[PDB]
Amino acid sequence: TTTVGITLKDAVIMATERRVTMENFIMHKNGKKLFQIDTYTGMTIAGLVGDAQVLVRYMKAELELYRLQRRVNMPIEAVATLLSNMLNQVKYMPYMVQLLVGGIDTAPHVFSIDAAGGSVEDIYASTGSGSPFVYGVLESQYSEKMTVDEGVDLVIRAISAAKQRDSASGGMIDVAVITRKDGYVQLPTDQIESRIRKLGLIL
Amino acid sequence: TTTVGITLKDAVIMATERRVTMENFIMHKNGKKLFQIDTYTGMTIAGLVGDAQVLVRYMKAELELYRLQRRVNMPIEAVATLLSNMLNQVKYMPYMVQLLVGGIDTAPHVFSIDAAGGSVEDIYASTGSGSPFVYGVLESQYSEKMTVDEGVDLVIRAISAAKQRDSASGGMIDVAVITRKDGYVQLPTDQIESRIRKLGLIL
Amino acid sequence: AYDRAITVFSPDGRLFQVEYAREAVKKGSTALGMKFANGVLLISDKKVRSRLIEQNSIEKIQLIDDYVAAVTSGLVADARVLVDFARISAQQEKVTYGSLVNIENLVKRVADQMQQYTQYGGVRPYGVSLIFAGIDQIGPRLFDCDPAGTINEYKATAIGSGKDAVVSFLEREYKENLPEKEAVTLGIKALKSSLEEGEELKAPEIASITVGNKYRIYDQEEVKKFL
Amino acid sequence: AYDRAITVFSPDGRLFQVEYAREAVKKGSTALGMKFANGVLLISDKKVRSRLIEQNSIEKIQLIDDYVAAVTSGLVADARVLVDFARISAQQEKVTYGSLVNIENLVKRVADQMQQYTQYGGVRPYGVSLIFAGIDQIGPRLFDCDPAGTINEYKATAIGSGKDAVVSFLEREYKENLPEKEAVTLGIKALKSSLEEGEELKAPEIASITVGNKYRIYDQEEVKKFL
Amino acid sequence: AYDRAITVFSPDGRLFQVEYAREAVKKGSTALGMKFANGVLLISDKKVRSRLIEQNSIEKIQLIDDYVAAVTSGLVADARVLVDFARISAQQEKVTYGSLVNIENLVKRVADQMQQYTQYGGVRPYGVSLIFAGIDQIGPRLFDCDPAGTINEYKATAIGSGKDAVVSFLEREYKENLPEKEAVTLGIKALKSSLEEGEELKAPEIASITVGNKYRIYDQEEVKKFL
Amino acid sequence: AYDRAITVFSPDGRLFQVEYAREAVKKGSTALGMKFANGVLLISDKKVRSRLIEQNSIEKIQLIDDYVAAVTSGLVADARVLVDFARISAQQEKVTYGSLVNIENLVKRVADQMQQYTQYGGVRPYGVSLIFAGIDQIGPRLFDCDPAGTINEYKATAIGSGKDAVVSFLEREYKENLPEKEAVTLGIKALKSSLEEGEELKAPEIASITVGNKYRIYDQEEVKKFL
Amino acid sequence: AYDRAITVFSPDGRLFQVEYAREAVKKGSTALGMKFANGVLLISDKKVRSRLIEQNSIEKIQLIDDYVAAVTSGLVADARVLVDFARISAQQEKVTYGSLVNIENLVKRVADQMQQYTQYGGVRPYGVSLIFAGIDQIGPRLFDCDPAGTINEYKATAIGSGKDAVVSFLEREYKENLPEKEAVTLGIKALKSSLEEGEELKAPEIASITVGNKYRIYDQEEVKKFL
Amino acid sequence: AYDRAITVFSPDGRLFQVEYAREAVKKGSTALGMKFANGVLLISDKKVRSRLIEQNSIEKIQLIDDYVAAVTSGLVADARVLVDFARISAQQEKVTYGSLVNIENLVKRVADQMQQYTQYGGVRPYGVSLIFAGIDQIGPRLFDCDPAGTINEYKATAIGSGKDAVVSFLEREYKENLPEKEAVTLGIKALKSSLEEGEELKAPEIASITVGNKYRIYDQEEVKKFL
Amino acid sequence: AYDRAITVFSPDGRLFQVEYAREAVKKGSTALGMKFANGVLLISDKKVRSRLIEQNSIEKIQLIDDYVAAVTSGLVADARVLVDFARISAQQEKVTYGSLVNIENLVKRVADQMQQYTQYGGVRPYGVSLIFAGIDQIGPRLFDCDPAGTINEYKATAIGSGKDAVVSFLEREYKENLPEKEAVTLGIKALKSSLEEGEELKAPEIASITVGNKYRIYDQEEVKKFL
Repeated sequence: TTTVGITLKDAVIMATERRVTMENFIMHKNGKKLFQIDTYTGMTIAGLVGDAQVLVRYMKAELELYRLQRRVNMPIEAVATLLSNMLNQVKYMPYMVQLLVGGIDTAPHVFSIDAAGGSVEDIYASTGSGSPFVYGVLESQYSEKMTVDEGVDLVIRAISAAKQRDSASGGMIDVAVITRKDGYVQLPTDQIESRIRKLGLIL
Repeated sequence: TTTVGITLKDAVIMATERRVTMENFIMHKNGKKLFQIDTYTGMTIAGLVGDAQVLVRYMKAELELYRLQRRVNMPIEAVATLLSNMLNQVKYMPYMVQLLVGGIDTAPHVFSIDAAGGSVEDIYASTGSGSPFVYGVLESQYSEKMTVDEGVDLVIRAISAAKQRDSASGGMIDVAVITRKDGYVQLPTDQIESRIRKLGLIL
Repeated sequence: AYDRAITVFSPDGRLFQVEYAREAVKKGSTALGMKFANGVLLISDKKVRSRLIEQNSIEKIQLIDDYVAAVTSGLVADARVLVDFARISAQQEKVTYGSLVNIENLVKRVADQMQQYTQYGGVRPYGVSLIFAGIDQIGPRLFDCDPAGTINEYKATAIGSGKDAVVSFLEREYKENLPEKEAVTLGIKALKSSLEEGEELKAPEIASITVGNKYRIYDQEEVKKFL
Repeated sequence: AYDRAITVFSPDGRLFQVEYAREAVKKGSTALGMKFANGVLLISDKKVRSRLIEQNSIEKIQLIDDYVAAVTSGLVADARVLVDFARISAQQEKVTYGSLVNIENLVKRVADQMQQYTQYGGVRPYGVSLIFAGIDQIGPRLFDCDPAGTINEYKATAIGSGKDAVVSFLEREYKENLPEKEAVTLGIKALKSSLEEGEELKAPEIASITVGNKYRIYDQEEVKKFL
Repeated sequence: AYDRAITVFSPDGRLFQVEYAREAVKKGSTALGMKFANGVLLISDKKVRSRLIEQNSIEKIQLIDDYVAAVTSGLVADARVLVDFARISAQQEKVTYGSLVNIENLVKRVADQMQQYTQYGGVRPYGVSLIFAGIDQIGPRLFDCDPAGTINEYKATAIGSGKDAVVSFLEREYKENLPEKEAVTLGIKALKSSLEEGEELKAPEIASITVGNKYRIYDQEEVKKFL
Repeated sequence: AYDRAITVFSPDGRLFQVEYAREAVKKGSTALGMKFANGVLLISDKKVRSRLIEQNSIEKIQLIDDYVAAVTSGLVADARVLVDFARISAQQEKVTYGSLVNIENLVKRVADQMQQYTQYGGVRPYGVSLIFAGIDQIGPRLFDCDPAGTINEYKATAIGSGKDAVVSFLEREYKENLPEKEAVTLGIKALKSSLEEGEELKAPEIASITVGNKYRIYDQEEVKKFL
Repeated sequence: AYDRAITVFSPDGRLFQVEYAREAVKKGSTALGMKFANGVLLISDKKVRSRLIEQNSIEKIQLIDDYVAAVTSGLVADARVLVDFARISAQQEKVTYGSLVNIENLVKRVADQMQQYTQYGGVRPYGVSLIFAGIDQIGPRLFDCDPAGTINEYKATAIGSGKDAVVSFLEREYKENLPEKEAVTLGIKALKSSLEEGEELKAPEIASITVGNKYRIYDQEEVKKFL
Repeated sequence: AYDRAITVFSPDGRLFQVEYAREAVKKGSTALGMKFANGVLLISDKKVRSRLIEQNSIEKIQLIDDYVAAVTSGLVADARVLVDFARISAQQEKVTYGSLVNIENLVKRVADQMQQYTQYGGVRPYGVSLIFAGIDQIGPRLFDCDPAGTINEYKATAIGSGKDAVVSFLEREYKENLPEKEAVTLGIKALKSSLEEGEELKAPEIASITVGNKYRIYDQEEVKKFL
Repeated sequence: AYDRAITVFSPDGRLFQVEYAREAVKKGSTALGMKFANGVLLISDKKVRSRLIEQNSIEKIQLIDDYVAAVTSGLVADARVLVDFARISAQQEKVTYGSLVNIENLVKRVADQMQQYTQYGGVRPYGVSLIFAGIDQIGPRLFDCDPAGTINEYKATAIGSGKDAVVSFLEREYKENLPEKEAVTLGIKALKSSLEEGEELKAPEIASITVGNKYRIYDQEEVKKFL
């Protein structure tokens, strides 16, 4: 269940993988892990299936409500704070989840929220069984300057090395990009493969 | 999660560090640990992320309410007492937190409140995984007389040695200073680095 | 001497209170909508007021969801209130099923709510009437929810002091599947013919949706066209 | 001075309120049904209205379950509401027993519900009357639930402004076990003879069921036959 | 000006409301029953109605249990309702003690229920009167529960517009321990003499039970005998 | 215009409703009791009725416990009800303390109950009056509980349309410690002198208890003696 | 037209209902008490009644606790009731603090209770007035609690149809610290002078307490002394 | 016909009930207070009464806390009650914050309480008016809480049948920062000039507080000075 | 005869009660506000009163938050109350989202609250009208919440006995984006022209905010300028 979310200049990328495990067993080689939760916001579930999904819905619904009646997206921080609160209000009967809230309001943000409700903003954040790897690559390949496309590559180079050690992550590599201009925009499968083949990976 | 709060003549300093851990893992090398909870009051979270933050908010909100309708800040003691009570009212379903309430009302105060709700005022107080060190430096370097600036240095010299043994603390070193005259005032990053470089530390 | 409580039937077997609220609705400015070739539309009269009023907050038309929206007519207080329930109910519906599948149970939730208030003492029904319209797994949708909880799906209908006159028209002029722009004007005419001699139909708001597309509110200039 | 609260008996020992709602029902358009050789049927008058109204949502006949269905007569608001309870109750019944065994306790649930509202202040009874019909472990079924919770199983009965005249007929013309089509017309005649001189019985909806088969709604053309 | 609420005593100290319901019961068709040599019986008048009504659902006599049964008189709505409570209460009684030991606490449960509704505002008492009869650890049983919760054990009694005239008779003709068939007719006579000149006592339903035996409903032909 | 609610004081400071119920009690047939040498007794008038009524269920005297018993006077409905509470309360008292120690708190429980209903709207007090009598750790006991919750311990008192006349007597003839049989007749005389000219005191029921002994109901022949 | 509900102020700003209950109290027989040299006393008039009434249960004076006691005046029903609360409250107070420390919060509990009932609809205040007296950590105590919850500590006061006349006296004759026996008679005189010409002050009950001693009720012979 | 419920506005938009209670307050004896140089004071008229009344319990002035105190005017019942809430609220405030920081939220708690009772049916507002005064983190404090929950901070104000006349004075004579003794008399004069010709201002109670000091009640002799 | 309950519609379909409270608001002193170039302002008339009243507690303008503030008009009691809810609601909003994002849902919370009270019996609506203004993620904000829960966002509006006349002005003189000081006076003029001949607009309070800045209250001297 490897996912990540990096910031940049007027942009935010969020890429996951899509495998659902159960020990030395693989139920689905293709599930969903990256969703658009609002016009300029995304989210990456990671951990317990059920909980995660229920959250996404509990979310997508609430962001939309606000947006529909207030005519303005909700600040990326208030979104993480909302999620924060929800998770802590029942920290003793938690959600075996771990999500990432990324998007752009006035600036490109990225939040990592835990089963406790503690949400902390950072430059990049990798949630998932194979994140220690993504955190390995990134601590030796990420740079604030990077181009909108250099980013989409970096993210991939990570989840692609992660998929090389984390028995729990696999499948395709869904990626998306939030630009103040184009808003949330998921990349086409083919386009992702293009990136792959060039680097030198297989799957 | 190393933090501290020292008193002085008509002034109070509160300095933290900003690292969020998870064992031999470091999620964020830069989070928030020092917040202004009122015109002449500050607070240092330390321990469990979620809980801590929720508290800060539960707080900032309440101090503000009072202030807005009563037109006068709330006594630094009443602030610690309030927190005290809130923490004990559910001491069996506690907050994996440990906070410090520092500020100036009529005099410079500093309170250490635990998961039980017991708040005790002291000269200085170091909350956090690297506080035993801060308590080491201070028990051989703090003096009631000290200047407004000698303080800002002492605090740093501590969290800077703490960062040398406590695998859990790191990052920058956020510092602030409450003066009856200038009220809560956080120092600029650059200014902090100035202090560092002169002493002889790195990071 | 019966028209005093929401729970007392008259000797004829009428609930005068409930009726009286269908009367409060009749004091609200006209508004209709009709489905056509892939989608529906909504038109609402609005007798322009104080230029000190931010036009954003005087639109009898509201976007409940991206694919659904409604319009009210009656007590303004009850207006807003109900609107929210719709928006809110929408969500719950949307979250327990993954998507607002049938626009119907959105209108059910609202109808059931409004109905209740017309059966218990200590309460008073909503003096509002709502017309819902949008796109669901089925397609173009149009319902009209009255104060008593009564809901009916139309191809074209209206609410407000006009209704009768506006339906009198459509009920003898409306012809389904019209290409948006054509259906737009027909309703414009229908709406027009509900005013009183001398009155000049000012700029009325209009919005539409079409199979596979989100709603859209005609801006005052794209509207100033059918004038 | 008694006919004001649902809980006050008159000096004769009458509950004028409850009656007044049996009066609201009498303002609804006629509708009957009768069982025959393996199954039952239902007929409902409907004075065709605005062609702007999606016919799907104006059928006094409703499919509670595949093997059971009902028809109402009275306040439209209360109409929908009750209908649901039926549908809903149906299910619960269906899930605790694995199948809607006796169509009876479906009608019980509804009767008990409607009854309550005629004994407590702060509430008002439903101004509706429901005729249930279908197939259960026993066979053809027909019940008629009035506002006060009163239920009776028939072989043929009706509700609405007609009822009396429609039962006056059947009560001296109906002969059991007729082959669907025959029973269909008899009721058609019965229904006819309830109108007022000059009126022309327009196209009324009709549905049936027969031991081992699901219901079926005669389409407007298969109906246009018995005209 | 007192006869308006179930909770207001008059200057004489009367509860006119409660009375008025004993009045609603007086509008229901007569019905009596009496114990005899090992068992009791019940007789109920029924002025035959629409042949479209399934006779199964028009029997003022009901089998609460195999060894106990009752009959009502008054508001039909409240009739059914109470009946159930009896049936229901029966069970609970039957399950906490392993068997319906004393038919009495079955009648208690019902009396206590009916009583309540004659002491709180916001409610209205049942306009029904129930006569229970059956066999328990003790033997033949006969009780008559009125709207106010009042219960009394008889050897013979009745309810309905007749009651008085039917009791006037028994109260000067009834002689205990009669052999079923004999007691049956005596009551038939008694019942007869309650009608009004001209009226012809049609076919009334009758049921009985006898120490060690379950009840039994005389079929319309075994009844057509005592005519 | 005050005598309408149980919670409104008159300008004199009276609670006419509560009084009116002390009026309902006054419509019940007389009944007294008095303690004597080791024990107390109770006498109740009963104007013999229908021989169709099982005498077991028409005794104004009831055995709450083996060592205690009471008698009522007023609304028959409320009569039964209260009686039970006594019996019931008796038990709880008996189980939390191992035995019905003071017959007093049995009467308290009942008084407190009856009292309540004379202070809250939405309710109506009991139109009953109870006379308790028995043996406790202390000895012979006699209390009389009125509709308003008022309790007083006597040596001799009565309730019913007679009371006054029966107390008028005892209040100038009663002499304590009489040997059962003697006290029995004295009361019989007292009771007699409360009737109206012409009336013949029929057979009244009587029961007694004596330090160390359970109660006992004089049978109609042992009673036919003091006639 | 205001004096109808416990919650409606008059145009002058009066609560006529609450007053009316201070009126019910004024219908109860006089009773005063006064502290003196180490302790207080209480005197209550009692117009001797039926010798059939066990004197134990007709003492307007009650021992709440060994060191405290009170007296009432008004509706007898409400009388008993309040008395208990005092007794009851006493205990709770006694158990949470190990001893009835301040007799005050005993009177508070009672005042607060009585007060409530004079602010909510659906209820009616107590038509009683209580005079408390005893010994606490402080010493002699005397309070008088009225229907509205009003409490005041005295050195001497009274309640009942007399009050005024009895206070008129004390208010110009009472002199503190009198030696029990002397204070006793003074009150006796005061009490006397409240009757009406012709009336002969019969035997009134009296009780006292003195720093370090439990209460004591003067027996009818030790009382027959001050006659 | 509007002045009957606490929840009904008049056609002018008035709440006559709430007003009427501001009228009950106007029936209470005058009382003012004013802050000065470091601290505030309070003065209350008291028309000396029965010498049988322990002066300790007739002081319209009460010490809520050592540093805060208040005075009431209106229904004595509601008087005590509110007083407690103040005292009680004081504490909670004092315990959640370690000290009664702002005397304001003490008055808020009381205002909010009193306000409520002026918006729900089934209740009636307090016929009391309270003047709070004391020392907090800020300094001298003076607030006046009316029946409707209205609170305002003064430098000098009053309540009671006088108020107007007492404020009429201060509103044209009061000059801040006066040295206690001087402010004391000014108010004494102000107070004086509110009586009616002939009346002689008897001994009124007075209390004060001054930055860093606890309150203090001038004893009847230190008061007899400004006479 | 309809204008008596908050829950009864008139024959026209009006809720006279709710209206009557919009009438209570009309008795409060005028107050307007308008946004301009980056920010909004608020002006409130105040007919200077007793110099004994601490000016701090007589400002119809209140700082809900640093970036938001409001003004009321109507019943002073309900005034304070609502104000708090705003302040309070503010916080909750501020804590669940980390900051008061949209000033709108602050006004929603308040509108929804106020609305409720105009639909249930047993309650009465707030006789207040609030004008909110401040800065949020969007920018300058101005809403006006009436007694019935109705909210509308303006560029300029007012409440109070003036409103109409003040809006009459702005509605034909107001021109957006004015530089604070200019918008300040325009409103001053507008406000002026609402008084009655002879009256001299005294010193009215004024406050403003501007994108990126906290509010600020013009002090009586910076205000004395636009006089």
